[PDB]
Amino acid sequence: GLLSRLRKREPISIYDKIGGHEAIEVVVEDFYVRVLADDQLSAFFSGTNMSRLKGKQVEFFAAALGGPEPYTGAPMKQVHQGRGITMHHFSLVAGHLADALTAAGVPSETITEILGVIAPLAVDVTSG
Ligand code: HEM
Ligand SMILES: [C-]#N
Ligand SMILES: [K+]
Repeated sequence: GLLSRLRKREPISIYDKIGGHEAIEVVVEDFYVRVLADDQLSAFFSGTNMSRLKGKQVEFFAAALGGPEPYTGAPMKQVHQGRGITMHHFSLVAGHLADALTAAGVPSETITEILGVIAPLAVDVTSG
């Protein structure tokens, strides 16, 4: 946990400083409300079991931000390859992430830091 990490003088992860697991869960849920309501992205998830996806994304996002969560899903590149996702789509998604983190009360600078962790992933997500 955060305490035990501080006991070992490690630095505080983004995970810990946005509020940890409960925070990830709040964010991911608002995230998907947003995406699924955007007709520019909606259809990417037409054939998707969202309940499953959401459990997966909570683990992946939590781990990406330094949390102790296991990721039990598939590799990003295998998942996203073939799905015709462009940098345009990726950016729209990142915008919904940023809005969800704003809605939850996370400081702008920290949101920018989080995008700095996620953006690189575009290499694996996008078709290009
Ligand atoms: C870099 C940001 C993103 C991350 C971290 C991410 C992460 C994930 C994860 C963890 C899964 C579940 C993998 C599994 O089932 O084992 C997933 C699947 C999926 N992602 Fe992403 N994703 C990102 C961006 C996007 C974008 C931009 C789109 C489309 C606009 C997208 C569309 C999808 C779809 C349709 C699936 C699941 C297909 C299905 O099984 O129904 N993702 N992604
Ligand atoms: C990908 N959600
Ligand atoms: K695929």
